[PDB]
Amino acid sequence: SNNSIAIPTNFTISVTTEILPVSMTKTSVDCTMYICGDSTECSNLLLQYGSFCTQLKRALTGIAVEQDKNTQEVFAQVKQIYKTPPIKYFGGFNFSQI
Amino acid sequence: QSLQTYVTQQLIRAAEIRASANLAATKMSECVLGQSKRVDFCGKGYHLM
Amino acid sequence: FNGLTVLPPLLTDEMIAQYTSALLAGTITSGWTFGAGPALQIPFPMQMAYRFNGIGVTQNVLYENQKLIANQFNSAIGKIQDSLSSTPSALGKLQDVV
Amino acid sequence: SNNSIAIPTNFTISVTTEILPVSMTKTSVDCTMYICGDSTECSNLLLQYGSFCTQLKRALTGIAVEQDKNTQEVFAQVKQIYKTPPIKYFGGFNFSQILPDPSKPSKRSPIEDLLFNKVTKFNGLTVLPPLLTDEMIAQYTSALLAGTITSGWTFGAGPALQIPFPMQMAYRFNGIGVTQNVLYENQKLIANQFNSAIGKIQDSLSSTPSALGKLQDVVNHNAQALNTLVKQLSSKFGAISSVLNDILSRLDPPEAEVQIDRLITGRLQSLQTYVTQQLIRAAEIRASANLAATKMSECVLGQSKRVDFCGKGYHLMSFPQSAPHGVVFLHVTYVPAQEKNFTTAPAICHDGKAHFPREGVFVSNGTHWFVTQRNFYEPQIITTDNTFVSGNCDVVIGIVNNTVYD
Amino acid sequence: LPFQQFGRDIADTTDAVRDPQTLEILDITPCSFGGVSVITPGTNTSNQVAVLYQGVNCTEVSNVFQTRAGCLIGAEYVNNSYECDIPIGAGICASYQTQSQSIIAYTMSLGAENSVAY
Ligand SMILES: *[C@@H]1O[C@H](CO)[C@@H](O)[C@H](O)[C@H]1NC(C)=O
Ligand SMILES: *[C@@H]1O[C@H](CO)[C@@H](O)[C@H](O)[C@H]1NC(C)=O
Ligand SMILES: *[C@@H]1O[C@H](CO)[C@@H](O)[C@H](O)[C@H]1NC(C)=O
Ligand SMILES: *[C@@H]1O[C@H](CO)[C@@H](O)[C@H](O)[C@H]1NC(C)=O
Ligand SMILES: *[C@@H]1O[C@H](CO)[C@@H](O)[C@H](O)[C@H]1NC(C)=O
Ligand SMILES: *[C@@H]1O[C@H](CO)[C@@H](O)[C@H](O)[C@H]1NC(C)=O
Ligand SMILES: *[C@@H]1O[C@H](CO)[C@@H](O)[C@H](O)[C@H]1NC(C)=O
Ligand SMILES: *[C@@H]1O[C@H](CO)[C@@H](O)[C@H](O)[C@H]1NC(C)=O
Ligand SMILES: *[C@@H]1O[C@H](CO)[C@@H](O)[C@H](O)[C@H]1NC(C)=O
Ligand SMILES: *[C@@H]1O[C@H](CO)[C@@H](O)[C@H](O)[C@H]1NC(C)=O
Ligand SMILES: *[C@@H]1O[C@H](CO)[C@@H](O)[C@H](O)[C@H]1NC(C)=O
Ligand SMILES: *[C@@H]1O[C@H](CO)[C@@H](O)[C@H](O)[C@H]1NC(C)=O
Repeated sequence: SNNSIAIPTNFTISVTTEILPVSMTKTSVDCTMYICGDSTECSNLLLQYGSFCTQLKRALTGIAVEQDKNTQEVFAQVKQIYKTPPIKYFGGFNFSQI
Repeated sequence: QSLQTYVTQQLIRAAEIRASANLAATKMSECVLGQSKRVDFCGKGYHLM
Repeated sequence: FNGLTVLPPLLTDEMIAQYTSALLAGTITSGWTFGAGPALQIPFPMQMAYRFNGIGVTQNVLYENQKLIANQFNSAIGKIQDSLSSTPSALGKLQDVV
Repeated sequence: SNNSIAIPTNFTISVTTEILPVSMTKTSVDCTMYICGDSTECSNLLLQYGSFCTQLKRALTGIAVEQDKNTQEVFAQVKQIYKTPPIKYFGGFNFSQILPDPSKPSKRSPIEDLLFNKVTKFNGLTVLPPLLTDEMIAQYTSALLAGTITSGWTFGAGPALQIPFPMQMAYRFNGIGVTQNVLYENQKLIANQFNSAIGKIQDSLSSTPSALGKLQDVVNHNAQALNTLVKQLSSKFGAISSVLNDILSRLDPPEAEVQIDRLITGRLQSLQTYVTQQLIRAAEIRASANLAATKMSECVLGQSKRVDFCGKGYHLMSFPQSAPHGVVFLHVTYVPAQEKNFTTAPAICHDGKAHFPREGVFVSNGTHWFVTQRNFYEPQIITTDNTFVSGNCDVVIGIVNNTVYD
Repeated sequence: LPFQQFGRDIADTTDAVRDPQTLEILDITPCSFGGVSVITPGTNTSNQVAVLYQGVNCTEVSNVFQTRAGCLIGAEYVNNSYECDIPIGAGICASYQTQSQSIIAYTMSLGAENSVAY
């Protein structure tokens, strides 16, 4: 209505949870080992095939450095390692769970 | 062909993980290191901590 | 084990835990000051008062109701652990990545 | 401790550098020239093969238009070209390092010249020039800088409203929670700090080449992809020879068909891999360019309250600079310094009433209680002008006794 | 060196050849190749088209104009600057302008000049 308002008279302190992925597993593949391993003439003919091994290795290395950079960006915000005081009293707030 | 398909799928998933990690870094900077005025960015309700 | 290897992450779980502890200690003891410069010590009730003032509620509201807000926060934090434990789907994103 | 606070007594104006890629090299390929050269029979066999050429051409053209759109989104925020007044006085603030230099024909700032100096085939591969030249991007940057210097954040939200620079920085201080009297008292010191930081930025960029590593990484990745394609053009893929003229001058048609099929399959696979990698890199470049556009809107065209989004510390200003295939942001922030210990109380008990500060904190030097603003130590006598009662004395925890002057 | 006959570049392509009968070195350069872009308005508006030969010196291929993108034929360069209609190349855009209804090429205008009284 054009004359009425609703005003809160109390409050609730609500804690919610948000889960976010940051990094994934860093994997490396040996193209020669996967395709044929110890088969020498297979390795020779794979060499004749092209230079796909180098590109695959570059892509995986980039992914690995990417994951390390992801973790660093998320968690290395602070430059100093802050330590909580020995007496854990914060005006009745209980942080022992965190 | 199998290994190329694996690497391409890994690249796509790595892009998804970069998106998630950038979001996590922004939320660490804006929800943890300060109080955020953005609605629904730092939880539901008026963000305190 | 036929050419595929997993490279360990650069930061260990202990190091990420130390980063998290540093962030928590900074937030509890300094407010938002440590993210913009030197860590400026401040009592936690005053930090909560200024955070209340940030969302448009005067600090008298916090100071009058310090015990109630502390109890609500402690109850919510305690319930977070049970909510995480009871529902395995809460951590579904990390498990999906794995 | 539950009684002590730390209040800054000084500050530093800091300028930090953020380098963001915006666009990458626009490349076009001709499927027929790459796969078959001028061999007509190879062209006919490729026509019989399928319709991948049009799809690859569509993907590459999409990437090119994508790059042009990225540059337009980042740098075309303004609709008018703003010129700084001929007399370059802004209350002691020196923007010569940031503003374009008339002497150089390129009309680029010295920092832009440093950036351009630091970060610096015919088998069917072509490189298309960007729609906007380096001079045009420099003119966008100059217009943004002139608008920010002369009008503040007004030109981004409407007509450009002129304002003296000290008043603009005073309102920015008021935005970060510091009263304008601080700037009006310490104008010379703040201008000197800003000038020193701007002067140090150029030396910092010159000393560490890793600062511009992202743009050079983009260039290197594009070059590596093109070189890999050209090298794959010299593979055999099972064929006896890697030259179509050789396979046509040595063999009859029907038996040369199998070798030319092998060459076509290998080269199609190589070119498709190149296109897929280009698409993924283009996605990364879109992400970076959207981030750069958001920073230009929020850091340069206004004051951002988001923490760590525009530099480290309380954000005051941001200045853009064009770099080859990217942007550089000079974030000017306020870093408190020279902190001091003080004893603080939530409230002051006077006449049986609790008193709270309207803005600021209660600070004791041991003997007397004052009220200060939060981010800077300016003690003032606790009066009813800067306090409100709203309560009773017994309920508040930690209240202290003192007199509130009328 | 007096013993080798072929020369190759980083791309493993034949770049130089020693002539058999007379002993001199000849540099081989692939004769001009490029792409062709057709610049047109809507077919309903008109059927006039301009042709941009990309990366080609305009000798190898109001009539002709030399853009850093390539050689543009069918477009008249005008020293007036307008807002970009359809992109051509490094700062040059084409449009269908009456002013003489034809396709004109021009350096694009970034925006209206404005000098705020500071
Ligand atoms: C609200 O709007 C109605 C419209 O019919 C009007 O009759 C009424 O007077 C308005 N009330 C107030 C308090 O303005
Ligand atoms: C607010 O809710 C709490 C929880 O039940 C209660 O203890 C308190 O009295 C309420 N406050 C008011 C003003 O009703
Ligand atoms: C809460 O605080 C009390 C007193 O310090 C402590 O014993 C307890 O472990 C804390 N946490 C929980 C989960 O109750
Ligand atoms: C402050 O903390 C100390 C911890 O030793 C405690 O003894 C004291 O009662 C506290 N003062 C308060 C809560 O006002
Ligand atoms: C603040 O710092 C500057 C430079 O560090 C110094 O010149 C000035 O005296 C300082 N001001 C105070 C009040 O200490
Ligand atoms: C500061 O400005 C003056 C003129 O306004 C100029 O001569 C000087 O070079 C500037 N400082 C720097 C470091 O360029
Ligand atoms: C405040 O006092 C504590 C305790 O003596 C000390 O550790 C800290 O360095 C002091 N801080 C300042 C800014 O004086
Ligand atoms: C506190 O400030 C008052 C007012 O300036 C002054 O009279 C008093 O001596 C100061 N006390 C100390 C210990 O500095
Ligand atoms: C100061 O205020 C407190 C309230 O917490 C009161 O108990 C004390 O008696 C007061 N001191 C006086 C009136 O001298
Ligand atoms: C025949 O061979 C000799 C080899 O030295 C060469 O000099 C000469 O020019 C050749 N003949 C002609 C007509 O070119
Ligand atoms: C290439 O084009 C330019 C355009 O200015 C011209 O000067 C040059 O002579 C041309 N080169 C040739 C004809 O190969
Ligand atoms: C237009 O610009 C060209 C290139 O600078 C110049 O040659 C020509 O004379 C100009 N036409 C004018 C100024 O009318």
